[PDB]
Amino acid sequence: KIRTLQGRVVSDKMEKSIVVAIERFVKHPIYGKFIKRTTKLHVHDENNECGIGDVVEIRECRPLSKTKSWTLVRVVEKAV
Amino acid sequence: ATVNQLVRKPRARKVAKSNVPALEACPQKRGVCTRVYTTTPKKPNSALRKVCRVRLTNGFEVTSYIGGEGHNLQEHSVILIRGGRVKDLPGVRYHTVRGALDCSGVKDRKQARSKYGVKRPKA
Amino acid sequence: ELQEKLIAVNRVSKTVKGGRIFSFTALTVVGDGNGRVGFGYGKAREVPAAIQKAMEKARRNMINVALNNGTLQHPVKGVHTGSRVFMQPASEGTGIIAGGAMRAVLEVAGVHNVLAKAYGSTNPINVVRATIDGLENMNSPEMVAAKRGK
Amino acid sequence: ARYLGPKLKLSRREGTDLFLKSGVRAIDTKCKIEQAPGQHGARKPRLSDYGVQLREKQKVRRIYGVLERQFRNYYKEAARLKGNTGENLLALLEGRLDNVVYRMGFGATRAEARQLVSHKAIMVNGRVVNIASYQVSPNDVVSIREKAKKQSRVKAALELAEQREKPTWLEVDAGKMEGTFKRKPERSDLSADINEHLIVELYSK
Amino acid sequence: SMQDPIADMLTRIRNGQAANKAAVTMPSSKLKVAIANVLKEEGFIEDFKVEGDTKPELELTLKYFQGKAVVESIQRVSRPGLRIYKRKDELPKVMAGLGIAVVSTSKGVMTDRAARQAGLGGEIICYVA
RNA sequence: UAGCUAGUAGGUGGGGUAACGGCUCACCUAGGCGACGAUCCCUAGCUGGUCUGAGAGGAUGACCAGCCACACUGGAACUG
RNA sequence: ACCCGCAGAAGAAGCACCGGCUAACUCCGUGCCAGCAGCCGCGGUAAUACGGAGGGUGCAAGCGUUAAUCGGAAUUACUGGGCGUAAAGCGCACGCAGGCGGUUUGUUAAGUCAGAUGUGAAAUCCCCGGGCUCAACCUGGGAACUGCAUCUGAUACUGGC
RNA sequence: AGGCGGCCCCCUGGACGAAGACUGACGCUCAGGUGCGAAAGCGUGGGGAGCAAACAGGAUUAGAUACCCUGGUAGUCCAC
RNA sequence: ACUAUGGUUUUUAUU
Repeated sequence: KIRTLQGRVVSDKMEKSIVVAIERFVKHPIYGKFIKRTTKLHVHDENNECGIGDVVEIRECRPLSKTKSWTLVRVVEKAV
Repeated sequence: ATVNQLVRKPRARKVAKSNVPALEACPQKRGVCTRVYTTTPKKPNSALRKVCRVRLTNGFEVTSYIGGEGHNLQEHSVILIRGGRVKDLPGVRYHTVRGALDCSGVKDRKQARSKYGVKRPKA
Repeated sequence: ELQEKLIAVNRVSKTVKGGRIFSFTALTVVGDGNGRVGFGYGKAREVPAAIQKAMEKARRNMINVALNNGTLQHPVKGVHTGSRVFMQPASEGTGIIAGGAMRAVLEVAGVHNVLAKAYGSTNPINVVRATIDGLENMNSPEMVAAKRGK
Repeated sequence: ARYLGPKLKLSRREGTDLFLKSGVRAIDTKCKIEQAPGQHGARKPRLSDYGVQLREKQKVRRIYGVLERQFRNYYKEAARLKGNTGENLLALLEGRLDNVVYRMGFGATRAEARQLVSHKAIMVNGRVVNIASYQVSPNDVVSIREKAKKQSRVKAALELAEQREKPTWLEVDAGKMEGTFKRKPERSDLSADINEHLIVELYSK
Repeated sequence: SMQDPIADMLTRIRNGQAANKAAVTMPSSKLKVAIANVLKEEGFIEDFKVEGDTKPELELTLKYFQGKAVVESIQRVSRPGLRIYKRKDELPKVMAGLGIAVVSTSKGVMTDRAARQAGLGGEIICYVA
């Protein structure tokens, strides 16, 4: 069992890389209402098949590349 | 505030800052003194008042109050200055110390002998 | 037991021909020592006569409060025109606390375990009328055990 | 810290006797009481109503010889016991070593008992104690050192304590110079001049 | 159109008794019906009824007695913007025992009594007195 | 402090490193950042703790149990 | 460190307040002049307010004074302020995104709640066995750390589809 | 919304009802944005009956700087 | 079609 985060693709313009916006819905550090604060992350993808507007699941390693440690483990749903 | 407010702009504190800033958070400092002046009685309060121009150790030049009967203060005396307001004068925030240096004591004093410079100067 | 208190003796300006003339107002609380509260106010040109005209009214009307196990049950609010008073059950003797426009109203009713806040208003003659509202807003459980089903 | 000023003048301000510095020089005859306090202190009252609750508080302090910060400490240390906190304040001031050494008759006055304590003459449970503010419990043994067991001032105070009416919550023997508590002080044998209604609510403005 | 259906339910109940009305009506939901169930089952309302299939609508019959007002304070505490939760050790007291509390738990809408007898905590639905 | 990057942004074969990463060379690519504030720049060590209120919060990180980073002022790393 | 003894009253006190608020007071000087300092306000002849007295009142190897700062301060206010005249409704509009979103089946189980397993050293707040006379302080037993992580369940209400 | 009034002909946004028919959450507020002018003033030309800042002509008054009183430019008006 | 210029300070609160 692995602990994995989900998000939406925001760029795919790289033959081995994507950019993802994580579905991070959290309570504010000093206020009580839950808010969207979606992390924009650089993620490894060696199938190069998913594109902008897709829904994805990610796992953490290991540092993989420059300032990157997360990789694609499931394409959850296609655009639109 | 609503459940959506203060989220983008959190509440930011208003700072008041020092009333006696020329002393730089110290209680008392030396001042050389250059000029002595007198001022007008304030409407119903029938007495004339005395003040001086004093440069401090840190280079600030401020208006110092002179309380008590009698004064020997002049140009380059080198005397001790304190924080002390006078609510009968416009903007008077600084006061003089009698118990130190060139300064003569207050005349006719015999009570409250720890203040007012009642102890004789050295010669 | 039986408490009997003077809350405030105050001056009035009373501007007249020749400038001003001497005049005073007084506020007192008496009730029946337990379970009933009663208050009075009076005005005179001397303090002992203003206190008389307050005390001569302090039994004229009484307000009954329902208690169980010697005191009141829950935190409670009460209001008057231009005044609000809120009360919270706290420590007996060590939780009193509050001035006569609040505490003395409960002392003459047999309550010594409750603290109070006005959150604004301070004029004793208008604050006391908002404390006297909360005693009729507080609900004691014994005589209301048939007001809903089951 | 301490108080060292005159002790009779405290009665002039209270208008009654505090029973400070007891001796036949200040009993039944020539005592005067009040008359003319200070130089102008008897012209016109005034006093107002805060002076009454201050002077009651100061009467407790001056009887037991205790200072403002220690009297604030006894007001914290005292318990309400479903009644009044000031009642247990008077019980802690009865159970402090210099008042206990006074009740047991080793010194004829509360200050004579304090002088014996600070000058290293007094023992608790077989060891020397010089703290007059020490709190005593049931079965704590109060006794005296041999070079003070000889002292005529202590013998005369114990010889006066058998010619005055006795505190019955404690046991003492002058032949050995040793005593203990056997019960707490009982308010149905002990009496006071202090109004308990003005010491119930303190340090709350 | 409707931004808080339960603020309308609570306003329709609280003010309906102050309008001295026999019954009040609204679009029906399995949340409104579960709130009406515990209000009937703890004796604060007299009946609740639903009619319709494609437009289901709720009618609440208000409870009356010899005195004045059967519902005296009906406070939601927890709202869809800012929710308020309670835990087993601290399940709430209402008006020092004059009232009771309602919670959604992990099972359904119930009293703080029925929650503490299963060991459950959760979101506040209402405090009723 | 509204437009800003271009070893900046992602790869391929080697170098270096205890290992990791443009830390780095040669070649391929045209990407990257921004209302959840990129550009740009003044102050400031960090915790266990310490003060304060009943709490939220605000003030304080010197007391000694561990860490930081400096060593005339700057640079290099060597030895281990 | 500490103890056991011994002459000899011997070697050991000042400082601030006392008009009203505020418990401790009115005589002599000054004469709206000079001096004052928490605030209201004091003083032109009888000044309890200035300066001094004699007498009180209060602290005491300390007395009075002071800087920054927490509380009270709901005084940058989720907790917990305010918006017709007080400080403030965007001069008036259309609007996406964001926020909120009628009613229902099925699903995911993040948010929430219930339960395991790990952990927050020592000193210090709290209770307590010891040490020293009180106690600072120093030890020995109890004890607190809502969390985060590896795991287990519930489907009410939202989020997700 | 500051604004819109003697009376025609031709185009036009929005409010409101009676009975029927489709969409099937379509509502509702709006950061930033892009929009709507009353008067005064302006840019570019046209126009000028009455009135009228500025200004001149005479009194009033200590002065007259204003009231009084005749003229009169900017403006009042138009397409923009 | 009417006038510039005469400053400034004050009291009852006790039983």
